[PDB]
Amino acid sequence: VENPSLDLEQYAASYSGLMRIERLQFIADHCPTLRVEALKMALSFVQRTFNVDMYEEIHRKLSEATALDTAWVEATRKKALLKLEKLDTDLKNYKGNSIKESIRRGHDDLGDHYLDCGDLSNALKCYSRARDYCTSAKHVINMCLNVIKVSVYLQNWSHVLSYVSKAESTPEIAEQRGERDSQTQAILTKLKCAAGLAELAARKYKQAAKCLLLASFDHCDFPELLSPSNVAIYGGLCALATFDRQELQRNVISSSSFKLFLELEPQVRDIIFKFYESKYASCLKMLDEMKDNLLLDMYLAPHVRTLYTQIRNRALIQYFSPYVSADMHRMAAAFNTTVAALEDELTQLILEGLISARVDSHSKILYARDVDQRSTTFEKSLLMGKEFQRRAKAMMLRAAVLRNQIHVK
Amino acid sequence: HIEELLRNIRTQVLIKLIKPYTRIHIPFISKELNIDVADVESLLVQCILDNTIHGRIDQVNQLLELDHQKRGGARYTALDKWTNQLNSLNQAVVSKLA
Amino acid sequence: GILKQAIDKMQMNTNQLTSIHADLCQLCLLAKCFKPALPYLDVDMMDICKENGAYDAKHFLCYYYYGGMIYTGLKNFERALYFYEQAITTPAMAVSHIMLESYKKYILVSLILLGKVQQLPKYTSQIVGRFIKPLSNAYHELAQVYSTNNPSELRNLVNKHSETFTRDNNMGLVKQCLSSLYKKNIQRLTKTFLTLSLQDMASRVQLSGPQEAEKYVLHMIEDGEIFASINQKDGMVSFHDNPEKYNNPAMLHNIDQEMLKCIELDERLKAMDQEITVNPQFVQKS
Repeated sequence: VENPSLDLEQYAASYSGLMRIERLQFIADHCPTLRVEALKMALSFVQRTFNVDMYEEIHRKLSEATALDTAWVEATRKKALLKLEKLDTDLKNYKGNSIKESIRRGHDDLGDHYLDCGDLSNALKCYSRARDYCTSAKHVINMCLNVIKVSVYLQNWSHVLSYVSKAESTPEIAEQRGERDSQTQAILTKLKCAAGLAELAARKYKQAAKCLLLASFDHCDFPELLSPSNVAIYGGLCALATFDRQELQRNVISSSSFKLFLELEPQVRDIIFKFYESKYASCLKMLDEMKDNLLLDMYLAPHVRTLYTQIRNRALIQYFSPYVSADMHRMAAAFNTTVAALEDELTQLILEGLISARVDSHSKILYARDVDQRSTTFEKSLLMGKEFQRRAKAMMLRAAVLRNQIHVK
Repeated sequence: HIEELLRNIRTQVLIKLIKPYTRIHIPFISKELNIDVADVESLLVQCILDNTIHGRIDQVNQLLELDHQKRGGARYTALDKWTNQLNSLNQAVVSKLA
Repeated sequence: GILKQAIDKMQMNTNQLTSIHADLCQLCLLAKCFKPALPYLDVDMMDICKENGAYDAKHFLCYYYYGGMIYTGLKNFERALYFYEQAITTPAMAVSHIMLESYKKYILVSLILLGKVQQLPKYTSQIVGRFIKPLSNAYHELAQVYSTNNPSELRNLVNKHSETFTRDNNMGLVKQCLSSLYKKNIQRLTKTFLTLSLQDMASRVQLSGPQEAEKYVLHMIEDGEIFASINQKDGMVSFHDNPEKYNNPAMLHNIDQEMLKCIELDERLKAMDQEITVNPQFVQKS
């Protein structure tokens, strides 16, 4: 497994915060023989943002790969302790002052500082206790996006979904007017992206794609939850796997607001367009080429295989939909697969009832068989009648035996 | 926009010509449509997938079987509905006790 | 014969179960002459004689179990399964001896005829769900392995657990389970392949040889479970899925025959309800 087309500089530039550190750790853990440059970048740039435990982790990783920096460790520790003491004294003073706005700002600041330190649970409980001092809906939305960020760091997606829904219901349902023909400060796009990401993480592809589809490019320039490139990749792949032809025509290829996302990544546009216009060889070839780079993403890593399997099954179903009797040599050639593996795939799919077809494996012809309504209805009616008669025969005997009150002794 | 054009006209011609027939040869369509057989198959598969032509394509003999079929068998499905109820009904009747 | 002369001289009606039926079935099973007991078993038995409080459960559970014995030896698996199921669902706040054997033979026969374990009816005593189920583990393991449609691990499993099966003296109904996989995999392949070469299907079902595949297909078509044709000019098994059109007078006659049984059942239920609506114990509870 080797891939030199990967660009770590773009990954570092696109994302920010703890997300870049987590992605670097993921790519180091999953991509061998490319660790030197990624860990060099991590050492060079992640030296900031109060690296304490992850610093030791990456030091151990470098030691395994192969002067000791220890004084800076206690220097940063004592600096963090004195900053914590200043924050504690400040928040006691503001609590004594009893000012809602100042207390809320101090709570947000200390939560951000604890997030920088690495105290995820402490920041979560700080925001939980700061929730009680909410005045306006905009502050609610801001602390809501902050809590969504910390929760997707914590990986509790059900809470994320409930929190997104309650955020949607907070400002009297989108201010009841649309915020004067859509909002310039469109946090709605960010919360919809968060909901789609959470649904994707919860193995709910249809809802995730539906929610992430409704995004606007000009309000997607806030790279603190997702980046436009991976948003486009997720949306395109999920829509390709899940939606049928009608939705693949009305939602993904004809939506003007989403052509920009397609233009961001031309490869996804080529994949979708070639899949739509009955062109499967190139589509599967490009998908197989993409898979290597796709597997390096940190969210979509545990979902690539099922996604690809669903795409392939849908492709087979769509290819056989308009045919009554197909020569499977051309079917195998167009799918970049030999005859034996195609036969195995067809015999596996037929047993599940997705494809109503039979295989004639002498001239290698895939025939389509239509069910006769009369014979099926007659057979099932007779079978049901026989079962009902047997059930009556049993239960009337049971009634007799209950009448005579027979039991073991 | 001449590629979007030159395409609706041929689809309209195909729809108009396909109405009376029920099974034809692909080369016969190729002759009047003035395009190769592969493009004829591409147009036919696109039209079928778009639910504009009610038919199926035969590739081993390059035929186009229409749908001059499906007599009034709705009765049958409704009959099946009885089964899907009545079975369950007796399942509730026997499950009362004895 | 003596017993078959007593049955008609004590029961009020031919459809009237009595304790002497159990003795007749026991003697028939132990005499290895199954045919003479068929007329007294095919007919259904409604109402059971109390015979002055001497008809305990030991004369009702035994009869429906020896009926399963006598039918499972004549390859009439449907009625044997029905009798075993009826024997299972007796109301009993304890564990009996013949109940375990009836459950084991039920779990064997259900695998024999269907491809899965038929779910027991809900009107069953809770004793079977707590005591008898964990006691018979080998048969449940047989069912679990059979559910995978793998004819290789089943041989090892039946070889390993041979001691308990031989102790239960039900040998013969488990080798039938082993042979049932080769009869069910072909039927499963029927739903997918219109025609096959003997080599490919022989490798798929794993009987180790194309020659024996022809023998199995011939046996299947002879016994009528499948509609197949052997074409030896090119090594072919063709699957003709056109059994019936449902338009001949024979189907009408079958429908009429089913109607004349449903009508009799309805008449019997109506008569029983009319009899119930006259009891002096009733009329006062409402």
